[PDB]
Amino acid sequence: IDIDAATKIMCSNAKAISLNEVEKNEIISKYREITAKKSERAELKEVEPIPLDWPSDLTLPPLPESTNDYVWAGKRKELLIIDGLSIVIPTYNRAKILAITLACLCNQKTIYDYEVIVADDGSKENIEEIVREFESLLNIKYVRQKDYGYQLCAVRNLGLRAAKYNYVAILDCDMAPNPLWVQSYMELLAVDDNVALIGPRKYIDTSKHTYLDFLSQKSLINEIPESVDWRIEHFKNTDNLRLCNTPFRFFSGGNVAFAKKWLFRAGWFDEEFTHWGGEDNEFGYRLYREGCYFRSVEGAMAYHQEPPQLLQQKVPYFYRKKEKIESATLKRVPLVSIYIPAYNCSKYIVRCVESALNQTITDLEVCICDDGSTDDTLRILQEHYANHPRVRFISQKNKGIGSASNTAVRLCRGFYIGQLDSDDFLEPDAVELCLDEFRKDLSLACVYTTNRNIDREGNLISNGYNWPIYSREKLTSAMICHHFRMFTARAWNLTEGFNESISNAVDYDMYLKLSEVGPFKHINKICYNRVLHSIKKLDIQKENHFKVVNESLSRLGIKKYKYSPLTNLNECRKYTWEKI
Amino acid sequence: KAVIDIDAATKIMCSNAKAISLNEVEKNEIISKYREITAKKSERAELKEVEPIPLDWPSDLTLPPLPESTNDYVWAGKRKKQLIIDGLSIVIPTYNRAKILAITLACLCNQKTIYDYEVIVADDGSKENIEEIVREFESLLNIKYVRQKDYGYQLCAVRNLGLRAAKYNYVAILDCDMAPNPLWVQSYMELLAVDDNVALIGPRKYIDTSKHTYLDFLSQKSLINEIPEIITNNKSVDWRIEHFKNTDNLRLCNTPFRFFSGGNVAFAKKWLFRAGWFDEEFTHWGGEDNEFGYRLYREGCYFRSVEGAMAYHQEPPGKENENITVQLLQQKVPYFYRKKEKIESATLKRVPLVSIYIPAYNCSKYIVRCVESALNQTITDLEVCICDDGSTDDTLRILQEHYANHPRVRFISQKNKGIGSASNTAVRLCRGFYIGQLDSDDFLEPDAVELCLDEFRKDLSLACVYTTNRNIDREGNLISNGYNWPIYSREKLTSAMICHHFRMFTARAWNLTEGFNESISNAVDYDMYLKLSEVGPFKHINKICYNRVLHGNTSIKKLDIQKENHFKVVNESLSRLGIKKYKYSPLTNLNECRKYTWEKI
Ligand SMILES: O=C(O)[C@H]1O[C@H](OP(=O)(O)OP(=O)(O)OC[C@H]2O[C@@H](n3ccc(=O)[nH]c3=O)[C@H](O)[C@@H]2O)[C@H](O)[C@@H](O)[C@@H]1O
Ligand SMILES: O=C(O)[C@H]1O[C@H](OP(=O)(O)OP(=O)(O)OC[C@H]2O[C@@H](n3ccc(=O)[nH]c3=O)[C@H](O)[C@@H]2O)[C@H](O)[C@@H](O)[C@@H]1O
Ligand SMILES: O=C(O)[C@H]1O[C@H](OP(=O)(O)OP(=O)(O)OC[C@H]2O[C@@H](n3ccc(=O)[nH]c3=O)[C@H](O)[C@@H]2O)[C@H](O)[C@@H](O)[C@@H]1O
Ligand SMILES: O=c1ccn([C@@H]2O[C@H](COP(=O)(O)OP(=O)(O)O)[C@@H](O)[C@H]2O)c(=O)[nH]1
Ligand SMILES: [Mn+2]
Ligand SMILES: [Mn+2]
Ligand SMILES: [Mn+2]
Ligand SMILES: [Mn+2]
Repeated sequence: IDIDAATKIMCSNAKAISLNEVEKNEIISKYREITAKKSERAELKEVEPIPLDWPSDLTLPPLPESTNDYVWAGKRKELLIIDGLSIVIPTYNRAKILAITLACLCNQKTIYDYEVIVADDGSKENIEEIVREFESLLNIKYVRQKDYGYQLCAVRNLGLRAAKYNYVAILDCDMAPNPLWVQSYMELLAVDDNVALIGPRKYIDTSKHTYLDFLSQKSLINEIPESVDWRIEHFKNTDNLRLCNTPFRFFSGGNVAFAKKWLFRAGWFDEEFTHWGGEDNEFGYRLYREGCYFRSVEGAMAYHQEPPQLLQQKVPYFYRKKEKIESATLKRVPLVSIYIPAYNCSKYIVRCVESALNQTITDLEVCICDDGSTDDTLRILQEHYANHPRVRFISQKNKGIGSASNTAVRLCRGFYIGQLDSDDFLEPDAVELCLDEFRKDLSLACVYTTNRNIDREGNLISNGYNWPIYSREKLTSAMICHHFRMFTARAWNLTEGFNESISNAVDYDMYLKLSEVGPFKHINKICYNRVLHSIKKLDIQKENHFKVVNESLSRLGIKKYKYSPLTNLNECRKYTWEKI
Repeated sequence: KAVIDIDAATKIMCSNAKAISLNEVEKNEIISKYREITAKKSERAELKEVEPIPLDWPSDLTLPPLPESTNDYVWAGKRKKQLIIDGLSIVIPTYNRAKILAITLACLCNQKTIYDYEVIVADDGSKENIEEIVREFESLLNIKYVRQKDYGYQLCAVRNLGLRAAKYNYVAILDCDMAPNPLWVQSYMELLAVDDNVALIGPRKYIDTSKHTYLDFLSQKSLINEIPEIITNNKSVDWRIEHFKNTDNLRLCNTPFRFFSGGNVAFAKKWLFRAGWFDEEFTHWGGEDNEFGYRLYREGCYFRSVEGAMAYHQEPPGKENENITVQLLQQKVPYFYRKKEKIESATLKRVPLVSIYIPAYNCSKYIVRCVESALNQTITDLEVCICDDGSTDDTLRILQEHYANHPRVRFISQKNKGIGSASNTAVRLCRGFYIGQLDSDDFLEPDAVELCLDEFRKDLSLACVYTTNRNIDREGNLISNGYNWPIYSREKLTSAMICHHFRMFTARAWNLTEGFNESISNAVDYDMYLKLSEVGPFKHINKICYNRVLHGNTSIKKLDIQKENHFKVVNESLSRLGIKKYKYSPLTNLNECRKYTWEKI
């Protein structure tokens, strides 16, 4: 009835359960032996990357240049009103300076409408006063909340709630915008509301200028001298973030614009960031994982007028550095999330879930979906993991494997997701191995190992099928994405999730949808154990789905070819490309 | 030398509107045309053995009772998902009443409730220093201040502003002169926590706080319930209170939005996404209240007056400046206020009274006839919304060459997704209240709509009215007088598809249902009307007002199997009514057979 060694240690470290130095390390010792076995390497062979009979004129649409290739995103297609831009200006009483920015906003040269919401975070100076001073020159609104500390996040969310248009832009009160600021944003958002926009900043002393100066001389901003925005170099070197895999690191909250639909898809600014900051990188980290893009805007230049690291807990993707077990403590947002789709898995679920909790990597969680199990899977799940801090389940009506998967994956909170079916089990270092490949090529959408075939009793049946080198062309020919697969949250959110209509091939289908968004990496080691177990019509629909899935992949705009069967023999998966 | 026209009625309304001009000759031509084109009358079918309820109908079987009203929030409550009761965002529209606003805020300081609430003061460009008031209360209330420039009477705009800024899932609206009693917040949230599909209306009292200040109120939080009532512009009273008790707090009221006073209400914020926001077109004349309430109504929301959410209307400054609502709502609230008019006077309305929906798929040679039959109705206050299920023929082009600019016809084309899908899409397109069905290959009689309408008026509780029809060849050839079941009964319908064409229903009743079934290749109509039969009372009209075209001769065996399948399914699905002690099975398993038998479980 006990819980895994790791989770127990982590709780103790965080001092939430008492454990004397003798038990603490008797449990640590136990955790070490249980995760000591390493993975056995599978066997390789002289394989050729691209299949031999791969159509000589057929060309798979190129992948993106990086996880953040908005250009690549642009040329992607399939299957809408630009009313204006809502400009939220978080302000903590820097009156005269605010007026200056406001002034610079009156001189905007754009074709789009734009309102201005001054977000006063309980200023002591009378800010309302200077806003009225502009009521005629601007479609300006005024918003204020009481003073209860450094509530930068709270105010940004108030102003954002107040915003009336489908597009918003955040701009600190000290950030004077150039004359083509508004225009440079709307110009881009209009083309793709799927990419967040970042504006560079410069530095200037506005001390020798009142707001009156900027109003009559609508260009004085592009003149005053000046310290360089550390990001600017990083910008041109990565073709305006187009080649960045960590774009949220450059998402400064003083000047950015994006489609308001992202607030609801990814959430708002974390109001917990009171004594910290990095809420930008955290907010943008969430946009990132939810499929949002980032592009740095040249014309979005603004001037920062001079004034008169627990991301560790919320951003696993790039910041969080691995910690030792004796130091390890649970994280608010875990790094790894193993999703499990369970149905009638009474006798195997525990071994399954435990094989996951007992991993080299303890910074993870397990999310399960009870797909209307008929046996007492749910009861086992309840008396074993109900009050467990690293395991979460949710029940529903049996809607099939695809549906169970989606529910399973939307439940995940981590960045790296792993698939573990309720009847199979992992090796104590599978997550770690895949993690290593991910940390090595931050462009990767998926990394998969191989496996071995197991008996429903445990007995060894045989080593699993193993195709040594991955290639998009080999996957589009045969399911070579052996199990255990571990795919990035972001990549998944760039696809249509799992197919809830097919009765099988649900996996071949997913990794097919994922093989379009990014580069996969294969590891030739056995880190998974898959169990194997009276129809001839059910096998009919089985070879149907295998084929259906491969051509649904046509969602790559390919019509000149059809991945057709070489025979109508159930068990056979031989193919042939027929022209049209 | 040929040409193409647009129906007479529509040509005539645009003329009577001075939006278009016709010479007397041409106009008289079109009027008399309309006069004859709509002179016919539906022929009444003949009744048969009046057998109310099926004898084979179980003796231990009772269907859950229908609501005692379109607004029976009690009936709504009992029915077959946890929400997050976070807080209550009170939006207070304000304009130059600093001292009066102060008292309001003070009373909001005296709230005895177990729920978290925020106060958003929405200032409609007041000159008085409203901000100073807010700041003077930040250490007592979780208050926010939202302000917009002065550009005339912008009540609706300032309400919306505050609402967009509201952080909770629940919102309230209290005019700055409405000093709430101490139980105000609690009396609302208590109810909102139980059912968020019902808006709440609070009563008001008239008193003068003239010789008082906000501190007098923070000092003794009962003073508000002690200030004597006064006579406003024996004292004045909320004209709605004798109505709240006469209809079990609106529970028995059929036109509940008439009491939705924007000065003291509360409701889930989700409704703003469903019914919309406050129409910023309204003026200092008023009306926005009811019209918003009216939309809330057509989308499914229920109304309930709350005795515990009473507020006190503080007499205005005094330095302050010193009839019929039908006129104001007329154009935008068709439901109750709208009344018919004759052709030579009739004019187009902002929100049509009737919306005829059409699910069209490869109906190239019938579509125009179809649409024109709806446009040539005795009832001219009507519109047609068509959804083309991505047809293969030239349907879309016809729609375009014929109605792309029609003021009373609207359409949208998607990719084929079945009849069920197109029905939803077409209904979602409708903007009227009373909506009728018209399949693209059929067509109506010139008095169909009206007849149905006359029944709706007579009984505002009805969810649907339907007539009987006749069968047509693929060219207008009379085949036979379609099936007709004399009297309606929920029991009979659950036993047999007795809801024949033409069917009309309330946009609301439809919104109280779950829409059309998009996973069944057929039996869609049975399903839908079955979904409505559980929501309200039907009324059958024994007259042939619809012409049904029989084309299926081509019925590829298996397709006839599923058509049998789904038929059973629909009735089964009607299980969502709680009924578990029974089943509705196919007596014989002969394809075209429809006989049944109830089996126990
Ligand atoms: O380069 C960065 O990493 C940071 O630059 C800016 O911030 P910064 O110029 O460093 O700080 P301030 O200008 O002093 O404050 C930022 C904003 O917080 C607001 N603020 C400050 C204090 C307060 O109590 N409430 C409040 O809303 C100010 O109005 C201002 O708009 C951005 O606001 C940060 O989000 C960003 O992370
Ligand atoms: O073609 C597919 O969809 C599947 O092919 C193989 O899976 P396989 O072992 O053949 O099939 P199962 O083990 O029965 O199904 C995979 C998972 O779905 C769950 N499942 C299955 C059936 C069901 O109705 N509901 C449900 O949740 C199972 O418990 C299991 O965890 C792959 O290993 C799966 O990951 C992939 O989803
Ligand atoms: O069981 C049903 O759901 C239908 O049965 C009969 O309809 P029927 O004449 O048999 O079928 P159709 O005439 O082929 O289709 C009904 C309407 O849906 C449209 N439709 C049909 C097929 C489709 O894929 N999409 C689509 O929009 C058609 O144009 C037509 O107006 C009834 O007369 C219909 O009122 C009812 O909707
Ligand atoms: O230009 C205006 C005038 C009034 N109001 C608000 O509209 C509501 C109704 O005003 P009033 O009390 O005069 O309405 P009555 O009591 O006459 O119905 C109050 O919340 C006012 O603060 C407003 O927002 N803008
Ligand atoms: Mn700054
Ligand atoms: Mn399995
Ligand atoms: Mn008033
Ligand atoms: Mn038909």
